[PDB]
Amino acid sequence: HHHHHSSGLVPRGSHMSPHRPILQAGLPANTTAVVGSDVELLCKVYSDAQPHIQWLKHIVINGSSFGADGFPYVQVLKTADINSSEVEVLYLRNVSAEDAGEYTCLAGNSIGLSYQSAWLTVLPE
Amino acid sequence: GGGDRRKEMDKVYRTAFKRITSTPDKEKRKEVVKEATEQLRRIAKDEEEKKKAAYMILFLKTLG
Repeated sequence: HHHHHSSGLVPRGSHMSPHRPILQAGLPANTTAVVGSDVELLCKVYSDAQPHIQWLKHIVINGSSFGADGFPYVQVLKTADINSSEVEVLYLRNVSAEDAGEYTCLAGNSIGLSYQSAWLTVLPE
Repeated sequence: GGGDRRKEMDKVYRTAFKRITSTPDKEKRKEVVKEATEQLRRIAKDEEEKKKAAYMILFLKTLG
């Protein structure tokens, strides 16, 4: 087997190669909200190399989140140059029916780009 | 097929990501994005790679 001092991520500047960012499973999570309330989506990004954060919202046109060609309608909400030592947050204040749909968190470094998604459901009051 | 496609798409990302984060000249960044866009749409065949191509272009386009 393999015996090392740490089973965590490879330290920055080590003989081990760096990897693409790792997004923790379950974040963002599918949340449900009532109109007018505030919603916060999380995204825990692990990375040795510097990653850039990006939040998108999937846009629906004619009942479809994809174009006639097949590329997704997405809207850039937030970007960041470095990941946090805590967590990444997307603040959705005073949510309405139009805020519902698919939200995607993205983190990419010198190696790759990783992305996870979640669905926000908005119910009436 | 699909495996060789995603490997080719990763090479385009790393090559583009290295240039955007290196020079701050917005004109040179737009040229690498344009170049990365043309190669990425040619490799993409199914919906998983098309969404992945769209995601990477916007990631590099909005890179600080």
